[PDB]
Amino acid sequence: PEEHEDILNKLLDPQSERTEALQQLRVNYGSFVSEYNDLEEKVAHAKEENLNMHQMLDQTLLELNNM
Amino acid sequence: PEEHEDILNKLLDPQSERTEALQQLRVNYGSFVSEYNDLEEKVAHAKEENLNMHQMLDQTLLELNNM
Amino acid sequence: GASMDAIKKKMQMLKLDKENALDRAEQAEADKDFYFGKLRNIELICQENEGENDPVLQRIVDILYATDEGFVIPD
Amino acid sequence: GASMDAIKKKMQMLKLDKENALDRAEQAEADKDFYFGKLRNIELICQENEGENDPVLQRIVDILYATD
Amino acid sequence: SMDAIKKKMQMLKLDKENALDRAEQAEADKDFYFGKLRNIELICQENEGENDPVLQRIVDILYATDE
Amino acid sequence: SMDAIKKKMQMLKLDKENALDRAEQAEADKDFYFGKLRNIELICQENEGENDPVLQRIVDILYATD
Ligand SMILES: [Cl-]
Ligand SMILES: [Cl-]
Repeated sequence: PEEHEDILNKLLDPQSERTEALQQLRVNYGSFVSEYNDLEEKVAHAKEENLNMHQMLDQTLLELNNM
Repeated sequence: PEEHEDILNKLLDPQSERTEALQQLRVNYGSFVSEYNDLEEKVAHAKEENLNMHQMLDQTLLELNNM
Repeated sequence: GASMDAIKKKMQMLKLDKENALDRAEQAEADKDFYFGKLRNIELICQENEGENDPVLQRIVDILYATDEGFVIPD
Repeated sequence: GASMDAIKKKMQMLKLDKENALDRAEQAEADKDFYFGKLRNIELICQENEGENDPVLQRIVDILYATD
Repeated sequence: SMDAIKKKMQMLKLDKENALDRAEQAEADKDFYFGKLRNIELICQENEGENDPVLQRIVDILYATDE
Repeated sequence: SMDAIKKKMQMLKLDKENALDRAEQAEADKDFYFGKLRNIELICQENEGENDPVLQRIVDILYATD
């Protein structure tokens, strides 16, 4: 937040530092998509775990009724 | 994505376009934070459901021990 | 799972616990009946002989009619 | 949800069945012991008096040792 | 003493009658409560899919065997 | 006969015993179910702030008479 805006302000007006600053934006965006990626797959895993547990309980109830 | 890299290319050398491009990045940073926050809530919700199911089962097994 | 198997195991155990208790109940009720049959025959013999005032028969009568609190109508 | 609830309900019914059976067994054993204690005491009385060769007690002794 | 015997027989009859009265009243209260528990159970079964943690607690109470 | 009076006295004592056993068991069963209603009431009271219409139906069952 404080890291970002300050760099956006440096680039408002003109410069070898601007290449260094834009690279800092490039890497941050990188670390943004990758953090979002880790989150999307946490969701997919939680969904998987949930589904399997329901399946296991439903299946156990069927088995219990056949016993 | 492909659009963000082109804006970082564009901003590398110099007024109307450079300010318009930073406002894109100011919107996109907050927009990335907003989207992450929304997804984190989807994770938490799903983990809360998983935990509720495990806790139900854990407690059932404990009660079963005493029967 | 192990957790689902533990449920099935305990359900089997609980059904077995019930069956074992019913076995105990049925056997004890049969012995009870066998014993009660003897006590009724003995009561009838004592009743026939009440006029004799035999102290040994009257003691048997008191045993017959005792409860967990002891003899009814003491001495 | 439904499956977990049904499993819990089943376990409860099995537990209640077990406990009703145990109650029945305990009561049957108590009744049996109540009658058995009487016969054992009557047996002791007959054994006190075994020498006097009483025909009434002999009838009682024959009942004690009779078999189904 | 014959008087003492008459008195005792009357007391034993009254004691039995009081206890039968207690039993009948407790049985009626028990049926009334059991009826409420069954109605509560019906309500819980309707909301099974909602995965409500409060109703899950109530269901655990309904099917508890610990006295 | 005294034998008949003793036989009757025994029967009265055993019937008294049976009746008391029955009352004790009935009271135990009643307390079991009542204990559940009370636990459910406490759960409802804890969650009163939620304004849950489902919980309200349950509360209406708890406090119903006859
Ligand atoms: Cl008495
Ligand atoms: Cl479930």
